[PDB]
Amino acid sequence: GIVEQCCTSICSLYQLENYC
Amino acid sequence: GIVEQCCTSICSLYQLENYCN
Amino acid sequence: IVEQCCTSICSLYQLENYC
Amino acid sequence: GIVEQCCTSICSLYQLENYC
Amino acid sequence: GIVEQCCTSICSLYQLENYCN
Amino acid sequence: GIVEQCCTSICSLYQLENYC
Amino acid sequence: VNQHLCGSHLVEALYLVCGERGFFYT
Amino acid sequence: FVNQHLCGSHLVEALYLVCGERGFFYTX
Amino acid sequence: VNQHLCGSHLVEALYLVCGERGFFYTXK
Amino acid sequence: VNQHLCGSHLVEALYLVCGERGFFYTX
Amino acid sequence: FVNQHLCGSHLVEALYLVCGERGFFYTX
Amino acid sequence: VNQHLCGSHLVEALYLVCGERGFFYTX
Ligand SMILES: [Cl-]
Ligand SMILES: [Cl-]
Ligand SMILES: [Zn+2]
Ligand SMILES: [Zn+2]
Repeated sequence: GIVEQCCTSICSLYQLENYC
Repeated sequence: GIVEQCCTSICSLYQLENYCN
Repeated sequence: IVEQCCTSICSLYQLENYC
Repeated sequence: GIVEQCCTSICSLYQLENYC
Repeated sequence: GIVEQCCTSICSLYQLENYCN
Repeated sequence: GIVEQCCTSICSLYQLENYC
Repeated sequence: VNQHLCGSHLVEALYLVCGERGFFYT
Repeated sequence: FVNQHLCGSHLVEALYLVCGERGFFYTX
Repeated sequence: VNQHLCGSHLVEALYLVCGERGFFYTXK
Repeated sequence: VNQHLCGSHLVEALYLVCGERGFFYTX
Repeated sequence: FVNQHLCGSHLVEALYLVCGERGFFYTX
Repeated sequence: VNQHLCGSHLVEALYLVCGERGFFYTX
């Protein structure tokens, strides 16, 4: 879902941290 | 300097955030 | 390589042609 | 092990495929 | 202005040199 | 060549331009 | 193929942010 | 080592290309 | 966003071109 | 400009895949 | 050092991600 | 392994500098 969430709108550091 | 501190030991994002602005 | 791989995703075998 | 194997000696694409 | 100038059309090395210091 | 020259000492853009 | 390119930047970002925790990509 | 950290960055880029649809896991 | 991606390449480019002079970057 | 960015990734990919054989790149 | 030059390349990418809207300055 | 990493940055640099002329690379 990261591709769906972060390749359509700029994701922040906190948002990206969900995929850690 | 950033090169002196972060190219000798791994700097984190928080450490690096100091060199912003 | 630009024409083939920048319009559609090229595979490893496809890219190897430009080696 | 990937760091130990591929950062001490050059790993190939085939070698790297093992960690997929 | 670099994003506006170089992300809409390809900037050359000389164009990029304007943002050095 | 380029690996010997630019991986042992920092090459400039002009230095690198020779390998084009 | 823009998504494929975006993915490359995504993994680079995850690598920095996640640190010791590591991360997953699929 | 800082060198291990830099290498890891290239490793993850490589895995992204090689693994394709299968995806991958990474932990330092 | 495509602009965020472009910025990443621009900053890499500035780093090489500017050399010893260094450079500044701000996404405005 | 999108082509220019793709080219950057393309050249990186060729570097890994081609290995010892090396590779060529032209626009 | 050549290693310093390579590390710097990763550093500016990291600053680009971390600093976001604030932007940044880099000088070797 | 450091040579392998430098090569990655080298080809990226060549890609930017050489432009339309293109280039050849073989480790
Ligand atoms: Cl991109
Ligand atoms: Cl490196
Ligand atoms: Zn990119
Ligand atoms: Zn590197």
